[PDB]
This record gives sequence, structure tokens and C-alpha cells, in this order.
Amino acid sequence: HLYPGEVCPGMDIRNNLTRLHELENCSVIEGHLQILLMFKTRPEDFRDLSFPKLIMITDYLLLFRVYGLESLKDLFPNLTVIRGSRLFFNYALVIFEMVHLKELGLYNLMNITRGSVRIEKNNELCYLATIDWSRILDSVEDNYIVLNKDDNEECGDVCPGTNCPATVINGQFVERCWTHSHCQKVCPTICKSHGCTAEGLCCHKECLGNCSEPDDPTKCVACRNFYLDGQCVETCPPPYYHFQDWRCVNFSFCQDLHFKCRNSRCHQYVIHNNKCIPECPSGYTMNSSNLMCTPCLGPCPKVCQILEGEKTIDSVTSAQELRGCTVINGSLIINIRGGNNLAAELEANLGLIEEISGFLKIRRSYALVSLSFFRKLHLIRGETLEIGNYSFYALDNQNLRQLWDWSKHNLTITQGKLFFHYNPKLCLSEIHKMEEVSGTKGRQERNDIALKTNGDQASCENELLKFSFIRTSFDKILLRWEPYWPPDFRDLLGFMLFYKEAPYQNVTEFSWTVVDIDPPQRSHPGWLMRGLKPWTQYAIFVKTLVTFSDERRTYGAKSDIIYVQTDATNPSVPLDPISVSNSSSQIILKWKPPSDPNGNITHYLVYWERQAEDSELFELDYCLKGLKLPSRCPKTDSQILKELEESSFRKTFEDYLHNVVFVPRPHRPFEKVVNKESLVISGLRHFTGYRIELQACNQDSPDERCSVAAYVSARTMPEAKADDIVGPVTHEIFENNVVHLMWQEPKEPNGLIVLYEVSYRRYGDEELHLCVSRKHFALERGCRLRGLSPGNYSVRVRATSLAGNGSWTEPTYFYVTDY
Amino acid sequence: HLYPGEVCPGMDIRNNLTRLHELENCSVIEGHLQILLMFKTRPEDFRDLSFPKLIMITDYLLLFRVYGLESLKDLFPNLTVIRGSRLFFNYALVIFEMVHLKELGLYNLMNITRGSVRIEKNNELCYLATIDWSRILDSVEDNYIVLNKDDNEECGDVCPGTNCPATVINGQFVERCWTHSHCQKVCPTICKSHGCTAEGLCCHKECLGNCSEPDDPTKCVACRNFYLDGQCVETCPPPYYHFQDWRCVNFSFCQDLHFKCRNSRCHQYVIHNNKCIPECPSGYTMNSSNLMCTPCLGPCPKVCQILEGEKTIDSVTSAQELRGCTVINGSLIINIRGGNNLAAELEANLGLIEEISGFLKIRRSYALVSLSFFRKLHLIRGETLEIGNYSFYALDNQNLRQLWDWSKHNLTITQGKLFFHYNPKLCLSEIHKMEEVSGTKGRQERNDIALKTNGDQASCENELLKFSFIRTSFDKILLRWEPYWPPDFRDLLGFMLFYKEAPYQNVTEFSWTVVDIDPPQRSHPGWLMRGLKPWTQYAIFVKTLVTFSDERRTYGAKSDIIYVQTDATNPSVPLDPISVSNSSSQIILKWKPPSDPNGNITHYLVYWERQAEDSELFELDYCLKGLKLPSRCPKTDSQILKELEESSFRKTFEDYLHNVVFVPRPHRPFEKVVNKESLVISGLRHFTGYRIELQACNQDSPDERCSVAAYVSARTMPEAKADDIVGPVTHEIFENNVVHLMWQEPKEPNGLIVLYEVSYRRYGDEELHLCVSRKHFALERGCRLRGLSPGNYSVRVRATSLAGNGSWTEPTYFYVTDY
Amino acid sequence: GIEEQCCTSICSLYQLENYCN
Amino acid sequence: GIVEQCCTSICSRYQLENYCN
Amino acid sequence: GIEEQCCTSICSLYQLENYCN
Amino acid sequence: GIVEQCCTSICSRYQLENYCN
Amino acid sequence: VNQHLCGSHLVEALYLVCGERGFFY
Amino acid sequence: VNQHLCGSHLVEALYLVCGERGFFYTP
Amino acid sequence: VNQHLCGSHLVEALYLVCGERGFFY
Amino acid sequence: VNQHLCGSHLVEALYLVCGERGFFYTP
Repeated sequence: HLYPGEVCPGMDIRNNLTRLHELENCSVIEGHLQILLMFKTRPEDFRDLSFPKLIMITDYLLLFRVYGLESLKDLFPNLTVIRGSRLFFNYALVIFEMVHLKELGLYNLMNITRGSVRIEKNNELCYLATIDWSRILDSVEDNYIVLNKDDNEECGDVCPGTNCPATVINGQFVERCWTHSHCQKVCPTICKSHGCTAEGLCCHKECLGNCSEPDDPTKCVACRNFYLDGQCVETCPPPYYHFQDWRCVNFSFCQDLHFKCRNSRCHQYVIHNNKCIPECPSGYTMNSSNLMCTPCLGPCPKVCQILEGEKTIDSVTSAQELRGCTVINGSLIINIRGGNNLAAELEANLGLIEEISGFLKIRRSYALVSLSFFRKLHLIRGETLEIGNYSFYALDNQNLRQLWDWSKHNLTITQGKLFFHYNPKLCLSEIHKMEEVSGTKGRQERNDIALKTNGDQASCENELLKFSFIRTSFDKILLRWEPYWPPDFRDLLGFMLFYKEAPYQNVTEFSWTVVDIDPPQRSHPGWLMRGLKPWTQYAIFVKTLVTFSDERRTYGAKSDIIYVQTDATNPSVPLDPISVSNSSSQIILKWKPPSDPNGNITHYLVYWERQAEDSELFELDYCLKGLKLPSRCPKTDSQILKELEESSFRKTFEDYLHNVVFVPRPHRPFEKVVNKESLVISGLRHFTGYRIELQACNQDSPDERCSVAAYVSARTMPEAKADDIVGPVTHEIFENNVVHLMWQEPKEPNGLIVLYEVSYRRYGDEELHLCVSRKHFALERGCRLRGLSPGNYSVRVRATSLAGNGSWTEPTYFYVTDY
Repeated sequence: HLYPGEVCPGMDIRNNLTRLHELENCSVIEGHLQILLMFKTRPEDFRDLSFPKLIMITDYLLLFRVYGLESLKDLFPNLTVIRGSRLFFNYALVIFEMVHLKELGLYNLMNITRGSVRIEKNNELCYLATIDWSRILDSVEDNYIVLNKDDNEECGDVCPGTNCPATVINGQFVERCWTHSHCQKVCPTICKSHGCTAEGLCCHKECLGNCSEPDDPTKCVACRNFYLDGQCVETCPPPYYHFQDWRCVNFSFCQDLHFKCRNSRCHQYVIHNNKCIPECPSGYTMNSSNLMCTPCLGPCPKVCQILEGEKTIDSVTSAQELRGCTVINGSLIINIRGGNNLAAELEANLGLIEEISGFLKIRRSYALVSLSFFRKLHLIRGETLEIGNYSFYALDNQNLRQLWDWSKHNLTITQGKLFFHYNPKLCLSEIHKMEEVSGTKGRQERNDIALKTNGDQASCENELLKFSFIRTSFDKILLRWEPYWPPDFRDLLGFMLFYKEAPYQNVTEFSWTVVDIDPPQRSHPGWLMRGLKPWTQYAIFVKTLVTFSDERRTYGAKSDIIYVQTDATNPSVPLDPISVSNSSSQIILKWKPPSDPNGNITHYLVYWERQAEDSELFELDYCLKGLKLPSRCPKTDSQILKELEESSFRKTFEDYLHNVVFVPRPHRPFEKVVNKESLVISGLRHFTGYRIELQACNQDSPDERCSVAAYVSARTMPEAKADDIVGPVTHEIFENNVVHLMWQEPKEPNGLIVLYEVSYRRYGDEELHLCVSRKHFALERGCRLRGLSPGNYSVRVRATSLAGNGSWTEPTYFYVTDY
Repeated sequence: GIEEQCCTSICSLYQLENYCN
Repeated sequence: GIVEQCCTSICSRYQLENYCN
Repeated sequence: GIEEQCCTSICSLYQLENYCN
Repeated sequence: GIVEQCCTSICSRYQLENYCN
Repeated sequence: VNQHLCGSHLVEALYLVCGERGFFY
Repeated sequence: VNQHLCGSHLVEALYLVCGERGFFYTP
Repeated sequence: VNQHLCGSHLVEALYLVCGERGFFY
Repeated sequence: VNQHLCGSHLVEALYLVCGERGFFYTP
């Protein structure tokens, strides 16, 4: 159930396992736990050592170079909550340089309330990618898990699937398991943070992590808000006071803690706002008999004496030592060598201070985007200045954009000069505004505020260029902006045009194809766009190119990013035209839409034409041998320096000349396709070739504006009995026993018939064949037999067309006279 | 001839043509001529005004905004020499903003001794590209001729070619002409500078430009060295002294010039080294009676009091005002906004000074490569410092590489701090050496000498990386260099490899394909090259990538550029194989060498094989119908910052952890081709198809190492009478008048004979034909005629082969019995 | 000569209105 | 010089009279 | 598994000596 | 801290004894 | 893509720049 | 009219300011 | 040209890195 | 042996210097 036994305040264990045996009788650690620096240790020194009683840790857990430890599943088999009240360099779980460690094994870790997890330099640690930290820690983007065995090698991670839950991480579902035999317990979304039981039932509203029986505060394992009498409560009822943000205590316990410090060497506890806090905040003073903080009859701030008069803020834990401070009796150095935005936890610890007796220095703060976390910073006395007599030292801040919101924020620097160098995203406008507000305008000397490094990567030209004449064509865009001239019009070396296609409106500022535009002659400067793609929206804005000025402000002018879309036109040719004739009169034609729509495609045009049969087939003798009828580079850097130098040299010569000279004396079938890519075609002749003309056309009513077609050919299937001969077989016998055979031709064949074959066989004799071609059939009106032996024959006739061979006609019997 | 009349010292003319009339009586201008600022002038105000007497100008000629002037061919039709003793901003001929000027017309300008020519902003001036300035001015690379009509428009330049000499300028020959009627006079190379006459004869050795009669000093027009009594002399004979470096004068004239200054308001002339110089140099003093400079009995320097204690050097004319100075009582600002190296003329005027009472400032000196022109600069007193207490202010020098040669040069800065910023090619080694030599080591404060701007574009890693294991293969190169470690080994973020193919040895330093190489684990770091082209030499060197350090020196390590050439291999396939049979037994085969030699190609292999005649031609009946026999990108700066920041963050966490934890307690026919790309082939059958196997092979004796072949086919020409039938025509007549014809077959035809045709015609009747195929000829042993009418016939026989139709045999007569 | 000036080279806007009324 | 007076600073009508006869 | 590690990715020199005696 | 003493400056054998029992 | 204008490209470019006032070509 | 005057515009400003009397150059 | 190694490229690369001491593949 | 000691090498330097007696941490 809840926490039994002792409380074992924060402890550190080193150099052996001898002193760790004092964690046996306590379940919750009221502080931080550190197991580190164990070299004379062996893997057999941890099997018999286990701490099932430990449940929750308040500050953090640190593990640094403990040899022989392979898994935490035995040391802490029931650790479930790390509150993270006090972090170790903005981290709540640090595992650093754990040699011989192979798996985490913290299979009960459910919630990490505050902080992050860092795992680094563990050459044998695996089962790291199989942990869903999003279910454990809220802000998972701040975790730093690098240089392990999960990426250096390919160590296997076997989560039993025949039960470990699978959750999506990036784009795939993977099973979650701490070890080879323990699955990461995942609760349903109905149990937000209170946890679930074995059967998946939500615990009490005041619960956290795990519980024995659902919907019962007294059967939980880790309290979400506070602990009291084995029960989790939202707030401490009277006469109990909050203590360490995790449990409720009476006045006697806090008094004993206070007296144990007063009568000894410390955190002399007091009472304020129904809490037993270490030090009373600003504006209150502890009394003699009672410990409750009465408000003072005077504005007494909380001074925080910084040792050595210089404090470096580099993490959440360093800033937290200034929590509740109002006046700082020292100097602050803000250096977050990071990559994750800590302003959320920085404004909670800082931002309550008003005065700084020394200097404020912000150096190499990569992650900071603004100094707005100083909510109440008003006075910088500068009684102790940075070397070189500086009271505000900003340097090498790669993402600093805003110093303060000067509309409502007041600032007053008493002494010391300013310094701003290598702030690529902090512009001179903010610096000068802060100079005016602070009152140190006439205090800085040259090169204290840099010019080629402050804001060199930020667009703050603070002057608007207005486009004056824009119109678009097929593949060109015409641009015209109002002319711009600095006071020295020769300083304008020309304009620079940035363009980029954008499907949607909101586009970033500052790809980005560049073209250099000369200044006009003193006619708007303008420029003509070329090499565009039709029906595409582009982002356009112009940024001036002025010569640098070391003395005064350099200069600035730029235009808002306008969006222009070029017009539509005829699309491309439809792709992949394929035609298939599944039936004797039906053809299915399939195609792909053109790759260049150049607008919205509205309709398609398909044309057909029956191909006339080749003339030579009607005038070829195919009974002869040989009768095989077919069965149908950015501008390099030194270069631009050359134009810069030449343009400056021309002005230098002009100025020298002017100074010297002047002395101041004293029809075919078709159809319309609607949003379809195929068609079934009716009314087609059987076994005939067709020519298809296919177009994709995006405009019908206001005249068609569309391109050339795609051509393809297809042949329909033939009929069954098209080639078969119909009609009775008619024969004539002359005086000289000449047999003249006649038969009705197949009026409607599959295209055309090339030849006929007649098979006459006298009874008992062998079959005789004779080919009759088109010309023979026309000349003889069928067949003519000369010189035949007496007897009775059997005559069968077949017709051969383009489709193939037709069926033979019924046998016919004729008898020639014997004489 | 030589110069007559007056000398008219340098004059300036403005606002009208009224004061130009004093140039009428003088031929030489002893100074500078400036015609400028004439707005109320018309083109008709210059036709009647000419100065044919003017010959040469000592200092320079300047022309600035004179309206109505279209050509100088009338103003100065005899100007020939501009000595350039005193320049106008390192220029000897300045033509600036000449509106209405169309052509130069200075058709006698031969030599410009010193300076350059600037022509700018002349919207109508043409005939500029038709001038060979190399024949006029020595250092032509310093000319600045931009923004004229020669490039803005296409104004014609007609030089009469039917006489203007043509000289090569870049890669083409173009005629030279000042105007449409005047050719630029060019002398032969035998006349180096003395000039030539009309017929092309060299003038005297002491002559210059032009002369009337060759080999006569007294008939010249412009003296090369000095002028005296209408004669050009190398040196002034006694008792004459040099004056203004162009003429010789007696002591009386220089005394009168000296007395005209002493007894009036100046250039109080003296005598020194047989010269009448304005001011005597250091170590000499003028006497009372005589003007000769006696050496002083003491080291008195020539101090040069600079007005306002600050002088800006920006051109040759500004530096020339300090000529002969030894101690400067002021401050020098060196700012040559240029692009041309002026060190040659800067060391002549400067470099004679030893002390500078103020500060020395070098700002925006683009063209300077070194400060070595200060030959004798020893002391910089710094009695008047630059704002911010600076005595040596170097800033924004884009090409400054060397300050001084510290092996022999001494320097001593008395007061003032140092300053070095934005010198991309000046490295910290030179700065620190100068700090040590000058004695101001413990005088500079932080940010006075920058780190990320000084030498950021120069390779001065001043530590050698030695390659340890190099070996090459087909297309891979293996590289291994000795491991390098800074004192903080975590600062080494990895190595960077630069490679580039180089046909020849000497290659530039600092293309250059880059690959990032991780540091090793503490095994030499090394790297394996992939994607190479065989038999190619590459330039290899490795430059380390270390984390920046703001406090101390950053760090450095790089390797000398080594050169490795990969091995040779089999070449590519020979290209374009074409075979032509010009003769019945000869075939010429032509090919191109392979595009990938991969070494030196030694020999070629060509193979042949006779293709057997197709079998079906021997078993085809070609007498039937159907007898048609054929008649055979750098990772974006954004990413690299991310790796830099992450690498620094890991070290920051490591340092925080270490500080927290540790507490300091108190066989087929072939042939071999030798360097040839074609072959004539003998011993070939007539009219036969051959298959060709062609190889290019670069190794013969130590086993052939070469690739696959290219295949092509060719057919030889046929013989004339190969298809003709030889042998007598033999016939037999049977009892039934059956004619059996026999004829000997053409044993050796063009491949094979497909058929024979026999033409028998009875006398008075018509010709009868009968085709005899191969099988018919074999079966009947020729021809067999059955059922022939009585009479006498004429029989001719022809043979048809693959080549074509053979000639008919001689007629043969046979008579069949009539019975 | 528009062809000789920007069929082998590139002509900007400024030298294009010169061909206008 | 006139440049430092006029192009960098601001010249008035009276100041330009110093550069005339 | 050399194939799975640098036939679809790039393997540097260091993880190639690990396949050696 | 130990880092500023050892990694930036130079530590001796005696100095490292202060970080031991 | 981004290259010189020749022929029809030139005539469309000139029609783009001018044509309200008129161009002769 | 009051503005910065540089280069050619400076020359035109001087010419409009004076030029009926002419520019000055030292004797 | 600068892509991963697969097959013969890998075997030549391994023969380049090692083979004096020996590699099994 | 005298050199810069950073990170892991620093930890090994401490372990070789002492460790028979153990590291020190404040009570």
C-alpha cells in the first residue's frame, strides 16, 4: 500500500556497497539518491542485494560509473515515481558511464513529475528504444539518450508478444518492454495519470502510478499530490501543513525541525500559507513564539548573497537556487549551453528578482530566444562590473531575438557600459530601444555594440518597399516597386529579388532563388521574371543591397512577402494511351492524366475513325506460294567583394575629385468525357482497325484552350461465323465433263476474304484441293474443274479471311458421265 | 622640333574659355592642366580654338564636366607625353563626366611615363576599345575605363583598313584608331620607346614619342630624360643642374627661383646632388652664400608637420606629399579603397620614415597584401592616440597577410593599445609576434584583438599532421594520419578531408570536396576514399575541426597537401567502329580511341571471321513468285551549429558532473595495331560478310589487361565476271525432240547463285524465257525442254547471284526435227 | 539590336523600356 | 572638404555660397 | 551485419577494422 | 571545482589527493 | 529555365513591358 | 529645398546655386 | 559516385582495410 | 606523468591516484 517505515533523507553512497544497507527500512527518499564511483565491485555483489521497499524518490536518481551492475530490476523493483523537486542539471534520472550495465529494468517507473532523463556513454545498455518515455515523462523532447549500445551495435530487444503493449513512436508500432521478461505497463487514456490495475481499471482521482484496489485512496502506492496517514489527499486538512510538496505534517514536526536547526549548526524552517517552508519569502518575518510569517510593516526584500559575487546559470538546478529571490547581491552569468528551451522552468525560478547589484551577462546561450523570463527585472545597479567596465554582457547568443517587451517593461542601468557582439538574430533596433529606456544612451564607446555581427541573420530593414505595378502572363511575372534611395544614393548597389513557389499562403521569411537587380537611373527599378511554371503561386519580396557604413546605421529597406499566382494554360499530352477490345464491337481505352495540368482539368476528348482496308489485299493472289497473310551555385564570396570594392572605389574617387576641385573661400465520331479516364465504345465493326485521338482539355464553353492529342490504334475482335460460307453449293456439268462450282460469298466477312479452298474427293479415292483466290473467284464466279475422272465426288468449300480459316461447307455430291 | 616659347607653369581654367588664351605661347606645361566646370559653353565655341603648340604635360591632364566639347583632336593635336611627376589620385589622365564628348582624338599621345588613365561617366564617348593603351602606358592593368558609350551602346568605330595597325588585345586582332580619320601610330619593337618616323625608323637613344629626322637628338619632339638647348641629353653637363626631372637649368635660374621665394610669400629651392630640388633632404642644411646642401654635423631628420595632426593616405598623390619624410609629426591613416596593388609606388614615397609621433591606422585597405612598404618604420611614439587609446588600428583589410618580416625588422610602440579586427587573411601568429617585438605584450585588453575575424580565411594551423599509411587500389584510396589530440581531447569534434584531382603537382591551398571524419576512440583515425576515377592524381590534405575557445588560442592542426595518383586499369570500349570495303578484297576499318583510357593505350586488337553463307539460300526455289532476293550541397550552416552545440553541451554536462561529484576537502585471323586507328585488310573473299572484333588494350607483355570488344559487320565488293557463266553451251536432242541444255556453272560466284535463266527464241518468233533454280539445275543437270516447235532457236543463258544479274552467254543454235 | 544584346546575354528591365514609345 | 560638409552632414543655402566667386 | 549497416547507410573507417583479426 | 583545476589548469600529484579520503 | 530570351520569348517579354503606350518590333 | 547632396547631384546643386558669377578657385 | 558500398565494392574495401592480418567474409 | 586531465581520463587519473582509500564526499 502506501509508504511504510522511515523516510531516509537524501543520501550519497560511494566506493563500496557497505553503506548502502541503510536504505533497507525506508520506502520513500526525501531527497536525492546517488549510487556512483564503485570500481571494486563485481556482478556477484548485487544478486543478493535488493530493495523492494523503495517506492518514490523526491529529487532525482543519479548513477555514475558503478562497475558490475547489470540491471536495476533487482536494486529498485518497485520504484514508481520520481517527483523531481530538485534536479541534477535539469535532469531527474541520470545514468552516466554505466559500464557493465545492460538493461534498465525499472519496470515500475510510471511518472516522472518534473525534469528529464539523460542516458549517455553506456556501451552495453540495451532495451532503450523499447521504452515509451511519453507515458512516463511529460516533456519528452528534453531527453538526451545518446552513445549507447542501442545505436552503436544491433543488440536484440525481445519483448514477449505471445503480451507487451505496442505504441506508435514516430510512424510505426513497436512493443514496449523494460527487459526480456517485463513489459512496460501502459494504462488506457481514461486513466490519465492515476494509473490502472492489472485488469485495467482507473485508480482514485488522487492516485498516481499504481494501486491495489481501484477507486480507493488508501490502497494506492504513490500519492499524486500529498501523503497523509496512508491516504492521498488533494490538500492537507487542519491542523496539518504542507511539507516538501509531497506530504502533510503537524506544527510539532516543523517546530522540531526548526528547533533542531536553531540549537545546532541548515534550513531553519518557518510557517507560511499553511506550509512548512525552509525560508520565509519577501515581505514577511518570523515571530518569536509562533513560526507563522506575519507580513512586515515595511518593504524588506529577500537578498540572496551570491558567494564570490558571481553566479553562473547553466541549468534548472542552478536557477532553482535563486527561487524566491527579489534582490541579488551579486552578478548573474546566464550561459545555457543547450538546444532545448528552458524558459518555462527559468521564469519559475528567475523572474521574481528586481535588482541586480552586479552585472548581468548572457554568454553562449544557444537555446534562449528572449530574455522575457526576467518578469520583474527593473534595476541593474552595476556595483561590480564585468572586466572592461560592463554591466550587460551579451555575447554569442545564436537565437536571441528579443531582449524585453519595451511597451510595458521598465529597465534602469545605474553604472557600467553596454556590450553586444555576435548576436546573429538580435537586431540593432532592440539594442537602441533598450539604450534609450535604460538611460545609458551617452555611455557606450565605439566597438562596444557591434554592427556586422548583431542581427546579421535577421531581417530588420525597418523600411517598407511597396510594389507599384504587378501583372502576370504565361510564364513571366512583371514586378515594379517604388524606387528607394539612401541619403547617399551611391550607397545603393542594387536590389535583390527572392522568389519561391508556394502552394499555400503563410510562408517563412528571410530555396529562395536570388537574382541581382541594378539600381535605376535618376523609371521604377522593377524586374521581369522568366522561367516559370504555369498555374503556380510564388512568394515575392525584394531586399535592398546597400554598402556597409561603419560610422552610422548601415541602412535598410525591404518589402512584405507578396504572393502572385501565374495564369492557367493548355495542359500536357495525356500519358499511357492503351486500347483493348474485349468484345467484337466494344473497345476499352485507358489513359493517365497529363503530368502538367496547368490548371483544373475539366474534360477529355476522344476521337475515332474506321481505317479502310488496304487496297492491295483486294488485288493480291494469295493462292501462290508466299501466302503468309498476317493474323491481324550561389555567388561565390570573393566575387561579390569585388563589386562591393569597385562600387566603393568609384565613390571614393568621386569624393576626392569633389573635395579637390571645390575650395571654400572665406467530322468524325467523338464524345465528351466527364472526370473519367476510360470509356467503353459501341457501334464498332467486327475485326476492324481504329485510330484514336485523345485530348485532355480544361476549357469547354469559352473556347477550348488545350494542346495536341495522343495517337494509338486498336482492332476489334472478330465474329464467330463471319468467315463461314452460307448458301447452297451450286455446280454445273458441261458436255466435256467440266465442273463449274458456285457458292455464295460471305457478304460480311471479318474485313475481307483473300482466298477460298475447295476439297473434292471421289468416293474411295484421295482428297483433292484447289485454292480459289479473290480474282479467280471473281473471274470464274466460283470454281471451274476441267479433266475429271468419272465417279461421284464430295465437295467441301472453306473461306479464309484476315481473321483466319472459316469452317468448311457441307459436302456436295456430283457425278460426271462415264460415256 | 624641340619645345619653343614659354613654359606656363601648371594652371587651372574654369567657368569659361576666356582664360584659356594664355596657353597660346607655351609648348610645355610645367605642372598640371585642368579644364573643368564649363557649363555655359557650346560646341561652336571650340572649333576656332586650337593649341597646336602644346607638346607635353609634366604632372597630368584633368577634364571634368566641360559642356560642348566633342573631341580633343582640336584642343591638343600635338600632345605626346604626360610625365606624371605629380598624379591626380594615382591617375595621369582623368576624363570624368564629359557630357557631349564623343571621341578622345589625342592622336599624338605616345607615352605616359607615370600614372594611369581613368575614363568614367562619358555617355557619348566612343573609340575607346580601339586604343592600345599598352603601347602608351606601361602598367595598363591599373586603368579604370568604365561607364561609357563603348559598352552601354553599340556606337561604331570605323578605323580605315584600306591602314590602321592591328594589334592583339586579348585573343583577337583589332585595328587601332583614335578617330575615324586618325590611326593610332604604332612603332616596331626595335623602337622600344624612342618612337619611329613616318617610314618606321628608330629615333635617337635619348628620344621619346616622335622625331623629325631619325638618329638626331636635336630633331626630336619630346625628350625622354632631359631638355637642354633644344637637345635631349641623358644627364645635365656642368654647370647645369637638374630641375623638375625634365629639364636642365643653370645656377642663376635656381637662385632666382630661391630669391623670388625668400623675398616674397613657396618651395624655397636649394641645390643638392647636382639638382635644384625644392626642400633639401634629411641630414643637410642650406648655407648662406651658396645654395649647395652641406652635410650637417648632426642627425637632423626632415620632420613633416601634418596639418590637424591626421593625414589619410588613399592614393599615390596623397603618399607623394610625404616623399622624403623621415619623422612624421602626426598620425597616418592608410585607406586605399582600391583593387590594384599600389605597394610599388607606396614604397617609393613612404618607407623613408622612421618615427610616427601619432598613431598608424590601416582601415579598409582592400588592395594591400602586406605592410612591408614601411622599409624604415621603427618607432611609433603614439603621442596622439586613436579614439579608445589605440596606436595601431588595423580594420577591415581583406587581403592583409603579413605585417612585417620580423626576422630583420625592428618595431617599438611607445604608448597606446593594439587593435585588430576583420582581417580575414591576417593570422594571430603575426599579431602575437608583433606584440612580442614591439614590447606591448602586457598592454592590450580583451576584445582589442579579435579571434573569429582575424585570419578566419587563412590556413595557419601551425601544427603538422603526418600521414602514416597510404595505399591505393582500383578506385579507392586509403588514408591514415597520426592521431591528434588537443589538451581537452573532447574539443576535437573530428577531422575534415579535402580532396581534388590535379593533373600537375603545384596546387593552391586552403572544388575541394569535403567529407566529415569522426575522431577515433582512445587506432589511427584514417578514412577510405570511394568514387574515384582510375589513373588520376589527387591532392589530399586533412584539416582538423576543433571547438572554438574564447579565452585562449582556438587550436590548430593540418597536413601538407600530399599528391597520390590512383593505378591504371583496363580502358573503355573503342568508340564509333565503322568498316568500309573500297575494294573487292580490301576493307578499311576506322574507330575513335576510347573516352576512358585509364592509362597509356599501347595497342589495339582487331579480329575477323568469314560468315558462312546462309543455308536456306542453298535450298530455296527463287524461280517462284515472291523472289525478292536482297541485294546485300554543403550542409546548411544551421546544421553544423547544431553539432557544435551538442558537442559542447555534452562537455558542459560532463564538467558539471565532475565538479559536483568531486569535493576538494581541506583461332581466328587477327593483327596488332601500333599507335594507329585504321587498317587495310587483305586476303578477303569477294562479296562476303565479315564480323569484326575490335579491342583497345594497354598492356601486351605482362599479360593483357583490357576490356570487352566492339562488334561491326562489313561486306566486300563483288568481282566483275564472278556471276558470269563460262564454258560452252551443250545441248542434246532426244527422239521426241526433247532439248536438254547443259552449261558449266560459275564455280566461284559472289557467294552463291540462286537461279539461272535461259532465253531460247526460234528465228522469226518471239523470245521465250525459263527460270532454272539451284534445285532445278542440280536435278536436270542444266535445263530440259519438252514440246518444242520445229525450227532453229537462239539460246542465251544468264546466272543470278547475290551480287546481281550476270551477263548472258553467247547465243547457241539448235534445230529440232520436223518429221 | 535587341537580339545581339540579350539572345546570347541577359537583358534587365531597364534596357527594355528604351524600345517603347 | 565640400563632401564632408554636404554629402555626410547637411548644407544650407548660405554654406554653398562659400564655393562660389 | 556489414550489409545492413552500410549498404543503405555509410560506414566510416573505424567500424571496418572491427571485421579484422 | 576539479574541472577548472585539472582540465583547464595543470594538476599535480599532491593536488589530486585533496579529492580522496 | 533561367536563360536568355530569343524569339517568341522576346516578343512576349516586350508585350509585357510595353503595349499600353506601344512598341514597334 | 534641403537634402543630402552627393556626387552629380552635388554638382547640379552648386550649378543651380551659383554660376552666373562662376565657381571659385584659389589664385 | 559517393554512395554506399554493396557487394564487390565492400569486398574490395575490406581487402583494402585488412588482409595483412586477415579478414573472414 | 603530468598532463591535462579531462572527463573520463580525469576519472581514471583519480582512480589510479587513490581508491585503496576511496573518494571523499562531505558528511
